[PDB]
Amino acid sequence: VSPKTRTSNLKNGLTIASESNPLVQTATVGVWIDAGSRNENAYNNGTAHFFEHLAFKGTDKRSQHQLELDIENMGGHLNAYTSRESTVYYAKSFKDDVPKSVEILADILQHSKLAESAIDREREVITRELEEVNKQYEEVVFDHLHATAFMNQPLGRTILGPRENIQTITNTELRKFITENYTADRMVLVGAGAVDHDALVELAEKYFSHLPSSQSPVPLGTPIPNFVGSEVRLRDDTMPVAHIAIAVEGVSWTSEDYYTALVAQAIIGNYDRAVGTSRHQGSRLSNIVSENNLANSFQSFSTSYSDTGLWGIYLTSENTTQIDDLVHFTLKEWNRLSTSVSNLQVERAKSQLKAGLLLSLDGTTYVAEDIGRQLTTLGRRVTPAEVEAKLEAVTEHDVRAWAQKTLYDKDIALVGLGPIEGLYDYNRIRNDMSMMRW
Amino acid sequence: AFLTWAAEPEHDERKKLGLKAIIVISAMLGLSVYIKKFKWSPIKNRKFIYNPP
Repeated sequence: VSPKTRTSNLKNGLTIASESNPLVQTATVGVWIDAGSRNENAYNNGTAHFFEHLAFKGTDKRSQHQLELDIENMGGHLNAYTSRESTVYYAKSFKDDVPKSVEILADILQHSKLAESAIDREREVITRELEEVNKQYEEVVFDHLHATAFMNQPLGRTILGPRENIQTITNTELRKFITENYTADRMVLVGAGAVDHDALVELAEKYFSHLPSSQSPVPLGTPIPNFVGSEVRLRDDTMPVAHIAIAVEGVSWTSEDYYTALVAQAIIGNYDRAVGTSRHQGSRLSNIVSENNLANSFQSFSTSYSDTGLWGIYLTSENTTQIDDLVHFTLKEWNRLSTSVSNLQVERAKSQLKAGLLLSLDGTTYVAEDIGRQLTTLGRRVTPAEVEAKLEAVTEHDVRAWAQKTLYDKDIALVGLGPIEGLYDYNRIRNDMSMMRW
Repeated sequence: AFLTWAAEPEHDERKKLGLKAIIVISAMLGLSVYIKKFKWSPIKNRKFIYNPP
């Protein structure tokens, strides 16, 4: 039984949330923000990611060099990432270096210079990032997947933004973005590891008290996406491995079917030929794929956003003449979530998930990430007892009913990259979303 | 008229069955056009972006 997550607020509406672990000597403090690329329009798309670069380029007090030195002297590191719906800035340090790290984070968020000289310098760095993501195939596949599934909608945009915007982002629009979005009612100060809650609340009162509040404070994790069944093919015969993602519209964080979608995802599960145990996994798709050498790997996913999600699978394969079999067998396993699953698969997946949801949190950064994610998506940290009860509530009838309305005979978004000549056209893929025998 | 009947006594039945066939076949022709267009639309609508390597 893990220690209780303590939660306090300031007057501006900044949440402070902490989970102490007296067995570790490091601490992760940081700021989770309920804001990301999805808050940009088409003209300033790329701003949030641009800011993340400039946040480390110097503040009104410390210059770029002083900032570098200050963190080096702390002993730990700082890290940041911007996603579609969430931005994070955190600092891992020693137990007693926590007040320094809170002070540095408060500085780079509130008091960053955003000097025209630095904007102009990063404008080239970010331009080079556009031509080097090209190598991270999983990311290429998932960014095309969002672009097509949410065609011409904010969730469909990339985080980097178009080349055109990178050349035209000004310090004005950067400042406007962080003034509109980085407000106290959208922010959570999180501490995990060797942190005292009462100490962290004091540090928040010292550094984050002059944060603007938004005019209309909605609750944390408050959002209309119209999924497009569609396909992107990026054939490249010179690549040896095909990367394929298939997804349907999934569930939001606060859906009533959130746990049902996780259980369904665990029934298919993951596979990787490089792991020794993977040939012995219980999943039917795992057995088909391993016995027939259809794939190097597959990874089921159920990605959630505030108002939508994507549920699907990501496959990698060198077997270029049997891509058709791989896709066929995968979608016939999805069909069985509608037609065939019983208490056998459901109770096995529940067993595996009851542990999996706890196992994931195995270090201070994972704990901080869990507190921050849950506070910015649900407005509260959900206790493991509540999670165990929501999983236990999932029956085989729930899984069948969910799959029948979410998967069965539904449109998919499909992305293929690499030697995908053997991937059939959209209709033949989408025809495997149902079974004529049922 | 009588001799015409003697040569082709199936005449009346044949033309009524032909009316039924014409109607059914025409409806099936119309539906087959809808279905062909429906199934072909992903191919007809396909778009390309080429970036020369």
